[PDB]
Amino acid sequence: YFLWPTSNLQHCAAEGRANYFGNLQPKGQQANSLLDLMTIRAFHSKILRRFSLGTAVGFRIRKGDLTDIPAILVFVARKVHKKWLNPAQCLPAILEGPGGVWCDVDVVEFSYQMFSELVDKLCGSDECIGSGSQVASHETFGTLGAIVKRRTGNKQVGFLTNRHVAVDLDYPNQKMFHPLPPNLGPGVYLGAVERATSFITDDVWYGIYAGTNPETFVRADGAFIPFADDFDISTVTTVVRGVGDIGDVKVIDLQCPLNSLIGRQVCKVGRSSGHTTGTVMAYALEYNDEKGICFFTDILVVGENRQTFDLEGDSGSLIILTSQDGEKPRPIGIIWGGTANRGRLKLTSDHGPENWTSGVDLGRLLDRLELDIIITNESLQDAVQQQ
Amino acid sequence: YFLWPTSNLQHCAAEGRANYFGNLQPKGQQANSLLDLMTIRAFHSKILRRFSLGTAVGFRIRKGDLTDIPAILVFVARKVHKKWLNPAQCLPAILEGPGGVWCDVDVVEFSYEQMFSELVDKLCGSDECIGSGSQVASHETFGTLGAIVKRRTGNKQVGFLTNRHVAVDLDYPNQKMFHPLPPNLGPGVYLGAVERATSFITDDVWYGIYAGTNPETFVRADGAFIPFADDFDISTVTTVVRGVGDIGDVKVIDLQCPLNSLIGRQVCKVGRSSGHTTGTVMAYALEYNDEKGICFFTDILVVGENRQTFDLEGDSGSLIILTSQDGEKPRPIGIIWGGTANRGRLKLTSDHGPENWTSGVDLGRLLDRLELDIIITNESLQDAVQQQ
Amino acid sequence: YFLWPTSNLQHCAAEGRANYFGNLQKGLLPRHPGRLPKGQQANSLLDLMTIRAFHSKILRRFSLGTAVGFRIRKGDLTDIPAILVFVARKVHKKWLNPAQCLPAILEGPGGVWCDVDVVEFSYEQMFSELVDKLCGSDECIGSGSQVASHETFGTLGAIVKRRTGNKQVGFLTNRHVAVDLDYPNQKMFHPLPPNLGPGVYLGAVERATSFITDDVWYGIYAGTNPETFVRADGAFIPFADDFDISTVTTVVRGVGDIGDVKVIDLQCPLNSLIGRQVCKVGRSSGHTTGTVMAYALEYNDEKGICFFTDILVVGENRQTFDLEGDSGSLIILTSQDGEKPRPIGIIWGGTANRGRLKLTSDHGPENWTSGVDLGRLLDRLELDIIITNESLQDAVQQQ
Amino acid sequence: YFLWPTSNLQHCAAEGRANYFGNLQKGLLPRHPGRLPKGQQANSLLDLMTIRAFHSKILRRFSLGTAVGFRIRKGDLTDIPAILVFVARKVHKKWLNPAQCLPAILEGPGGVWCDVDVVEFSYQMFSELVDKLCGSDECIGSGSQVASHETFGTLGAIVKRRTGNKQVGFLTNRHVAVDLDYPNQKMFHPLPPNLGPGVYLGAVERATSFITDDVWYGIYAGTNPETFVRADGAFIPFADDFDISTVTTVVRGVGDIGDVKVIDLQCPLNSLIGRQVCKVGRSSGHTTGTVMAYALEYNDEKGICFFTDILVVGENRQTFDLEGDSGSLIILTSQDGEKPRPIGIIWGGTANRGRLKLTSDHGPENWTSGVDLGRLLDRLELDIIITNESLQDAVQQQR
Ligand SMILES: Nc1ncnc2c1ncn2[C@@H]1O[C@H](COP(=O)(O)OP(=O)(O)OP(=O)(O)O)[C@@H](O)[C@H]1O
Ligand SMILES: Nc1ncnc2c1ncn2[C@@H]1O[C@H](COP(=O)(O)OP(=O)(O)OP(=O)(O)O)[C@@H](O)[C@H]1O
Ligand SMILES: Nc1ncnc2c1ncn2[C@@H]1O[C@H](COP(=O)(O)OP(=O)(O)OP(=O)(O)O)[C@@H](O)[C@H]1O
Ligand SMILES: Nc1ncnc2c1ncn2[C@@H]1O[C@H](COP(=O)(O)OP(=O)(O)OP(=O)(O)O)[C@@H](O)[C@H]1O
Ligand SMILES: [Mg+2]
Ligand SMILES: [Mg+2]
Ligand SMILES: [Mg+2]
Ligand SMILES: [Mg+2]
Repeated sequence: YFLWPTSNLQHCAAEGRANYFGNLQPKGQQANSLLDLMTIRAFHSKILRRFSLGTAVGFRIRKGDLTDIPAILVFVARKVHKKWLNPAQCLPAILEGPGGVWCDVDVVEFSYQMFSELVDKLCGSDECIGSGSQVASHETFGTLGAIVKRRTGNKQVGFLTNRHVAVDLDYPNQKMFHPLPPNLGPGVYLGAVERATSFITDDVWYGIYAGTNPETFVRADGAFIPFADDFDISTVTTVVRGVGDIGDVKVIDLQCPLNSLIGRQVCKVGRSSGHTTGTVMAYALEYNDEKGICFFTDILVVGENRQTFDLEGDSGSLIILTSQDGEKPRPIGIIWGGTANRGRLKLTSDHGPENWTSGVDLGRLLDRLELDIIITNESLQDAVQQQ
Repeated sequence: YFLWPTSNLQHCAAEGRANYFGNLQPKGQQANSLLDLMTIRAFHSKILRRFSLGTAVGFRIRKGDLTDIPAILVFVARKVHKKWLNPAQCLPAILEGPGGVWCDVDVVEFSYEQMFSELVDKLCGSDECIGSGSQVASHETFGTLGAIVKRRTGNKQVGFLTNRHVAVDLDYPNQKMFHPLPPNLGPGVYLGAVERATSFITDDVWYGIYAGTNPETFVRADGAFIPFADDFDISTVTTVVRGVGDIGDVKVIDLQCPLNSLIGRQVCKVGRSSGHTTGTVMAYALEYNDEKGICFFTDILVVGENRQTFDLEGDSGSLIILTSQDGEKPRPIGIIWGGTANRGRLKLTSDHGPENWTSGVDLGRLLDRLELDIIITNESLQDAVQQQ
Repeated sequence: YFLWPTSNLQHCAAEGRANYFGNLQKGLLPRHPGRLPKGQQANSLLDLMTIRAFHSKILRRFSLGTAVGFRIRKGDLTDIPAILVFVARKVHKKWLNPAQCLPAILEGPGGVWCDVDVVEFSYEQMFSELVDKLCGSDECIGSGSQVASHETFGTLGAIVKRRTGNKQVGFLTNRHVAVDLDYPNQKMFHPLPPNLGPGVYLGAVERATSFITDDVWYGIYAGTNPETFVRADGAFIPFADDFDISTVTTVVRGVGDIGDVKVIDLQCPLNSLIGRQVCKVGRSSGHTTGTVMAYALEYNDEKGICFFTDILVVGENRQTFDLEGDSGSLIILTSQDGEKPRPIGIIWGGTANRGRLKLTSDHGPENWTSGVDLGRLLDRLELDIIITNESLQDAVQQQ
Repeated sequence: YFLWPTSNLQHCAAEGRANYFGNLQKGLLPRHPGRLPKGQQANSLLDLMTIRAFHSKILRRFSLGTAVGFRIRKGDLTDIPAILVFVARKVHKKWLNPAQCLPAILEGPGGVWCDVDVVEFSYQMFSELVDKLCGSDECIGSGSQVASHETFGTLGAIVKRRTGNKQVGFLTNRHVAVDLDYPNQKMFHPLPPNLGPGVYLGAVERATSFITDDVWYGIYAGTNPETFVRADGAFIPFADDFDISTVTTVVRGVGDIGDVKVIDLQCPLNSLIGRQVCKVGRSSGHTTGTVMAYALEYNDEKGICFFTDILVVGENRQTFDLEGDSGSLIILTSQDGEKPRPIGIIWGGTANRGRLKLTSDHGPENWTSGVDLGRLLDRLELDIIITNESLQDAVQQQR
């Protein structure tokens, strides 16, 4: 018994969005934050969607390296010289949005098992369940992202993993086991999915009109599972194995400087690939997936030293910023997985394309789900008694 | 976001079910209604699912014909003579449930592309009006418009009712419906989007009783409601079920009313794929034998008459209608359930082969969990058109 | 622990065959004339085999196989002794180079002759009261009842009894129903094995035969190839010690009480087997009727081995005679003069089992069915067929 | 004519097997739950098998099979007698309900006890030697490729028959030298005539598929009344016209080998378990490995229980065999100063080649199954020939 919106997604906010764009229509103070870059792309969403496989915001990638030039990333199937494009297809080097603020436009060529002691510990060989532990429904396997606790209601303690790992269609309930479901091997029952989110409109997720398409949604796939009534929550640790103690979530501020997210180093620990490291390359990837529907996904990561950042089954690991000042590493997202048709991007000519990985903004996901992540075992036992 | 139960399905309502069976634990007062048959089957559900392909309630089937004997139907893969069964596998002819009430138990052999007529063409866009039986398509699947309904609570907008997995996908953030074809495949008018749908409902809120001892028991209630779009001409919507005529209001399936008013009755439906077909109710409350650790129920079981299959793929959403036996308006009692994959039959006589049976959803109960009231006349339609 | 022959299938007895044919055509010559007199005509199956065997090199030269019987002309079986030669696609004489066309007459050893005609040749369920009764809905087991191993379904041929040893009573079905290779035991159930449904345990396969050389089966050298075998697949299962034999009947439902086996004599006149009407009752297609069309069907494969099959049946009134799963049914001669119907074979099941052949041009291709000589199989397995319920209890006791 | 038992594998020896378990009541009064005398620790494979057999009821409880040998701890073989229990995925004790956790010690009848270990379990090469083994060499020996008209394999050893004519031949496992469509099984090196050049080696005179546990080991190795040993092996005598002078007994890449080392169930454990073995095969050349277990148990899909004798894993992370090595002679490395002796032949194939997890720093590793040569040579009545001179003696002693 679900409910979509009744008539408020057609000609009350469909022309209300066209009003924000219907109204507002050279050395000038170039864009400083993601908030500026997103608006520039949104205004030009017609000529940018005209020939592209998708767009994103970040820094311009020049001769294989990330620059310090704020730019809108435009993805194409095959990058060719300017000599093989009819004039309708070539893109300008610079765009101007509302209010004179500007940015660059560069082209990026784009397309849509490990064995270690740590991988075994995450797959049931350890004596504790935490971030990185394998979590499985009756069909698919995944990764437990983070220990969270509910804000309203019972204030029940549970964990957070992304959608399509913990939810299937034919089954009427979604039970989760570690490390295997009973129909496949041994495992302990963790609980069931109480509430999860699939799609959120851009204005409620980002706060702005990230596009002119009246049907624009955000791939915010994330699920919350409260620990079962008869489950021993004392076997849960908050130590991110292989990383250590982590801090609280740093929200992705659209107004802070660009290079505080773009280019920063991130790492994760996953069920399938252990501890891998990567670099954030873009933000707010736009659909260019023709159905008339516009989809967004927040984080885009690429692995370091040409090694892939994730594998199939890592869906649900915690995307964690590596410590730059000896502080506690703080998470900003959780790795999203799907659909498994995997996709590459081309950086250099002496090497082939490299696998990129998408993620969901943790700061925004924890808010629309009303959850607070637990960072130490002492603060955990507090929420255990609040139940 | 969604909202599933927090701790209310494990050892709060699991002991309320375990109590109903913990507490309870011939010669005249035989079962009279579906409620009696369901309780007897539920109490003996442990020793019944032990060797069976499924169970259902209804009348005993002897030599291919429905008798007047209330009985619990037990489905097997292949029926053999009593001489080849060890006594642990043979089933008793009579069961006695709680309170001395009893009933019979008989065995039924059981197992789990388009017609061409002027009526089928009218349903696929050749007519000048959209109604029950008209083809409704998303960008992926085809279906059948079941009935014109209107929402009771909230606003009062008029729309139509079709079953789920025609109107719902997982990837889309909205599900648009078109007649007779989606824009990406041919011509068509926009009908609207799916406002709400239900997939599974627990037995205790659906029937009102504990139909089984399995703590995880659900009802395959796949059905969706679509409000007509702002730019759609609601004047092209008719309430006449083509091939049947003007229909009455929903006949609710009362578990307490006498058996022979539903079991055995003659039924018909009009669908996108097979037009106007006739059939017979054979059982009720068919349970799962589907090995997911889950116990699934389906309310109506229909078999086509004169050896011809009752439905085909694409009929999903058709209105199951009781034929008029006294002269009143024919009344709907169910809507055809989807799936139609895995193609499963039942064997009635030995001189003829198996026949295809069709699943349905109880219309009277589904219209309440979706908060809808069916409209049967054009004047009653124009009322809801202005009541918006 | 299986056992093949010792060295006796290479040289010695192998050349023993070569000699029997090396004797002839060192010592056998027609005179001049090719207007051969009609007293030397082939009269029996044995005569036709000797002509075919001697001429096997030119017969398997361009052919899909050969067989002996009556000439088939314009869709009707005649009473003319002939060697049937099978081809892939039959064409007019004008499109054949002289090396491929076949002579109308062959002259075998001793002047004996016969005709040669050409036939173009190639290699889902019923619903009736009888088929259900045969598949476990009846209260008695007999001929035609469904018998199943853990993989495949079949048909019980006949109630038989062993000659030597304990003399235990059992039933007869063909090998490809009752034998698989992964399993170390062969359990048989009616109508279904426990891993598929309900059923009663009938017993296990005690003893079966797969291939027999032509000289041990027929008694003659039916071909010049030293590696020549007969597809004699048949298996014997004794009823279990704890089985209730009181539910076993010998009445072939739809046929009645049958007589004793009529052995196929290679020397008797042709028309006592060729052309005779036969019928069977099977698990998969019930009671169908057909007609014997040939005998000793020969087929050489791309490995150098020569295979034989005894009976060739085609269904009557263009209805197919059998379906897949009918493997093991009893081929019974219909009673012509009020006498007891007698069985002559059992339906064989395999890869070269259900091919098609074209008889008339106004009708499509028709399915032929293979069989094994019942009289000869009962000797290789040392079994005697039981025909009445009283004759059963007599044999039930002597274990 | 095929044969199987009549009433002796059904309640003759099924109560005889149930008897063994029932002169084993053990008192209905238990041991003391503290210490145990170390004179009762398992010393031989025979002791380990009986302990495993008695507890077979609780061992099938959430496990896919068992075997006997030494405990494998943190990736290394110890010398501690233990019963290996195979699981689908090994997990911590914290995720097991008490019905699934396994005891560290088991005590059998008569006080004998042992450890219980857990193992995670699941069910070509180009070199100068491999070319010589595949027809580029001028001599036939152990390791040379042997092929039927369908499949390729590896010649195990030059053997001679014990009874009868006493004919010289070679030994390979059954699924390499035996097919079921063919009525004969011809062997060629290196290719059959339908695929390439090759010389005719001979035909299969005898083969074995399954042997009951009581006749194979000498004891009742399990509680299941239907228990068999996968003893697939076939014997081919050299053809009548074949040149046996090109046959050598020198195992190329190993050297001259000694006589067969019989697997004594009563001798000390560590003389088989843990010993180093090597083989030369058609598909993977000369590889070396380590014996890891014995008497591998498996129940599938009916009441029927299958056993396999030898379990080997390759050394230094290299796989021990590949497909096509089926039939190679597995030889333990040199008896300390003497000549290496063979103990088995690689079975190879359908389900008998799976993986097992040893360390977390490495992925899974391929294990290879084998059958006891000492026991296989007895059911087939064959004697292994070890030198070229001893071969020429029996060649003319043939009858
Ligand atoms: N629609 C298009 N489809 C394909 N290729 C295009 C399209 N528009 C532009 N290009 C190509 O992309 C080039 C622009 O590359 P870009 O802006 O990324 O350069 P850069 O960042 O300075 O350096 P580099 O490409 O070495 O990283 C154009 O010169 C042209 O060849
Ligand atoms: N578990 C079972 N599996 C298969 N067949 C069974 C099983 N239990 C009983 N039977 C068969 O079902 C028969 C009884 O069938 P049933 O109860 O349907 O009889 P009925 O309704 O009086 O008549 P009819 O056969 O016409 O339906 C038994 O005689 C037995 O042969
Ligand atoms: N090698 C061959 N391949 C194909 N067709 C052949 C071959 N040899 C002969 N034929 C054809 O077969 C014909 C002989 O047919 P056959 O002996 O069956 O005649 P029939 O019995 O008198 O009549 P009918 O053709 O009506 O049965 C030849 O006329 C020729 O067309
Ligand atoms: N049924 C079972 N399925 C899966 N795992 C099991 C089962 N029973 C026990 N285990 C696991 O197997 C472990 C025993 O491991 P094992 O006997 O191999 O120990 P070890 O040899 O001392 O050390 P190591 O595990 O490093 O080889 C138990 O601690 C438990 O985690
Ligand atoms: Mg660039
Ligand atoms: Mg009945
Ligand atoms: Mg002819
Ligand atoms: Mg260990």
